[PDB]
Amino acid sequence: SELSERIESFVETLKRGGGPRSSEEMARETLGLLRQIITDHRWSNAGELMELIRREGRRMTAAQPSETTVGNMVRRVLKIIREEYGRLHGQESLHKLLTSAQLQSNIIEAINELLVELEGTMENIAAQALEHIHSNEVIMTIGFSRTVEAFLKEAARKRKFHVIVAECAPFCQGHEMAVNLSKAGIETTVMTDAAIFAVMSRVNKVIIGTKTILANGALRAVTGTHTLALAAKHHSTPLIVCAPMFKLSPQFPNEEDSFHKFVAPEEVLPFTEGDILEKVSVHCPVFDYVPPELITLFISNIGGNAPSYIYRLMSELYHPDDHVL
Amino acid sequence: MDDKELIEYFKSQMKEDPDMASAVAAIRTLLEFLKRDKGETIQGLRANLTSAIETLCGVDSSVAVSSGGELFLRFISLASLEYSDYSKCKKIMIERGELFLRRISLSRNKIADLCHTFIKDGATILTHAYSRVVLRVLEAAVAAKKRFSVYVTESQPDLSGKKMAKALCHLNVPVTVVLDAAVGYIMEKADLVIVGAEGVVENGGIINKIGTNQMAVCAKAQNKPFYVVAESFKFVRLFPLNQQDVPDKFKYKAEEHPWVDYTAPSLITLLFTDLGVLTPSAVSDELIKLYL
Amino acid sequence: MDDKELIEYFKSQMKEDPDMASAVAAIRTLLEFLKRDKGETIQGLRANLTSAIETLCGVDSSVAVSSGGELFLRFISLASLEYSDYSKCKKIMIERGELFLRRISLSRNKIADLCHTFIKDGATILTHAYSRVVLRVLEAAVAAKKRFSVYVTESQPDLSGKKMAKALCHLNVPVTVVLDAAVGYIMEKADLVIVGAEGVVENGGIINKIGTNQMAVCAKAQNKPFYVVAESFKFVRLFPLNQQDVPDKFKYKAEEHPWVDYTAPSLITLLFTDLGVLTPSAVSDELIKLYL
Repeated sequence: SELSERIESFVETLKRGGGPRSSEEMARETLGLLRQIITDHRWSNAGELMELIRREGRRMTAAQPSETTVGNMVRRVLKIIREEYGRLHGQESLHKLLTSAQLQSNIIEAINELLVELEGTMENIAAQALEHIHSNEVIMTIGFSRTVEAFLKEAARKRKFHVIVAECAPFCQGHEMAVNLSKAGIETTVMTDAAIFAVMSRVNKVIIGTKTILANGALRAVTGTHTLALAAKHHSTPLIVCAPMFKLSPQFPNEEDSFHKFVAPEEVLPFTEGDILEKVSVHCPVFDYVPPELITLFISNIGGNAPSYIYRLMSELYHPDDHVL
Repeated sequence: MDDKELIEYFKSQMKEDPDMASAVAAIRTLLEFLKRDKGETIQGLRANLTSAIETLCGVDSSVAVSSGGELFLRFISLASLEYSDYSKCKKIMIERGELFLRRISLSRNKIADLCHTFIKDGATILTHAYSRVVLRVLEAAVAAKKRFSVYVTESQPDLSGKKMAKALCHLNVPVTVVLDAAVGYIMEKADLVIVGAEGVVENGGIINKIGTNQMAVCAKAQNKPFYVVAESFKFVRLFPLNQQDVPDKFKYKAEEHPWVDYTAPSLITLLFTDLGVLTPSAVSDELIKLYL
Repeated sequence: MDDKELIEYFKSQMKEDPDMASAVAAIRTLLEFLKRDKGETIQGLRANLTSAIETLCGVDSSVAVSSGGELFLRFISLASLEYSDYSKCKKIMIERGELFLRRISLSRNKIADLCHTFIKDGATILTHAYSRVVLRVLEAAVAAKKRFSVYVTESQPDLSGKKMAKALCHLNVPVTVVLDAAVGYIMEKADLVIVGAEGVVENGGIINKIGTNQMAVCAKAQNKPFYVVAESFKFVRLFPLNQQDVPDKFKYKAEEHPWVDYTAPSLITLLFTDLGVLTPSAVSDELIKLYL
């Protein structure tokens, strides 16, 4: 009842406009909502609970497939029920092929500790940040993302370096990073996207955030990230991606081409142009697809990793059956 | 049985169902030999099995047979560790082998279901030679009501590309046969490349027909994706360093006519196996986990 | 003089000397037709000459014929540039045509006496198809008492590779025939890949036999040197952007089996023409200088 109306409000907020802007807020709200779902709805066996979770997660994902934090948090919860059921009652590999009613409290405590560990991902990333920045380095970022801004603005407490931020047109939110970071004395620079390659030779390394990392190591980021990665590969400069663990989602690029997110073309082309708006077709995607071959490293709350290892993290977070959801 | 029912039985299994791969037939023949072992010793059992390995490898020396034999050897060792008495462990070997055959008989369907999503409408696929996995994947894609074109090379040493082109045009798919030398000419039209594999090496590279490497190299020049479809049992702990490092017992005998070459994992985009969709680096992990 | 007589003249000139290049025979046919025309106006010469050019291009769809015709017509314009009178023009036409024919006759030996210095003793030679120029330079290298290994592809459409293998065994040279799909497998054992050119595009890329492009790409992948030999008259004012952009009048008539591929200048190390050893930019320089 009350939980149902809260779920409906959450779905409507996702459909219209994200209230809690930070992805961490999305993860915390999704986990809390799943907590009241588990506590309130009645179930005898784990199967009906799993299918109810499948239905609710399907509804929430269908509300807005552009962002996948809700989806992979739901998948993590489903794996939590699977693990708890296997523990209280009793991974695909060649070894497997050759060889061969009180869990509610355990589920609740698992979700609680998941929230506790999710709280400190930013702090862990900041703690390990200092080992990848040396004095008088040149760093370039794209758009706005709180992870990398915390990264740099804490790693500059003991080091001095230069930072270049390219505005992510049309949503010129790189200016926000520039202002916030220059309010910490970092000697930053504000730049357009069209100049990326023009300056890319004189950059030591490039650190970027992301919105979602796929299974193959390819990621979905803000528009223009693919061009930056291509320039990096051309100049062979290392590329660092700062992404917490919950931004890892088990889908794959070729899925119905509902991958990008197209917004109103008002930002790209103002409505004041007039007559020419009929014969002209305008596209304003907000996300770009970066292949895994252009990525050098992954920094998460657990440490450093290579893209070629990303698949393993998939097996430790999501059961293969719950990919389709 | 002793050295005569082996080869005849293997060929009978291959011929009665010609749409079934050599490795599966070899594994089934090894299981049949295990059934009619009439000997009571685990060490002698494994000695007879490893002798059967190369008496089967004498014919159809493709890498898949060796990979299946190594998998069978590892399976029988694993089982022995689990238990203790040959007497009791014999029936469990038999049942585990039956379940293994049942699981591997669905590899084609699982791979097709997993991989049919990767074909776009209006796409242009490129194929080297005949491979039943590719045919099954394209059948699944057709069953999804998709529209695309298929270019296939002719595989000059034995014209099996024409055979697969016939089998595919039987399914009402627009296909085009091209010379083995025309690959560089053709792929600019191709949207992506899908190939089979006769064996997967430690790092992630493949061991396939003679032309495959060329395509892969040209693919890397054209920045086009390169997908390989292969079952789980096509894994082997071989690591060639270059083209001449793969054992010569696989190159020749089906003025210098090899038959099989090696493709480095760096040119491979994704591996489509019954274990799922893997990066090239994943395979080693799995193959490491088998021996730890 | 009629078109038919021109056709039998061209065919007889081809048949009498199998060693003669196609463009040389075409230029000789054009010169003979100019010798017996009885025209009076230079424009009348130009119309008849170009019409015979398309006639011969229909007879033989090779790029060399069209390049020779374009060079011939530019020679006509150059001769008529500074001769207002027509009789003096015609006599200069005849004498300069004799000089041009003798020079292009000596061009092959001129290329041979320069190209053989790059053949390191004990190295490995890789060649695509039956090209007379590479055979001549190999003869020159052998004359200098050098030892080298040679691999030749089979050129699947018409097995000219076996004919070149026979012609090389006639000279007592270690040669090996390899499949067109094994080039990559052979690319590791090669030291430098010399190949003839059917024609040369503006920037230095080469119009050649269909299998050339993949071999060039594979050689560039292994960072092995890649040398192309061609004569001056094979230059042309064409410029494809990719394999598709090649005119269809050269691809076919010489499912789908094009006889021609284009290789970009970025994959070519050096060119060996009678003018000397040239970078790919030198071809564009020569074409620019020729046309004012």
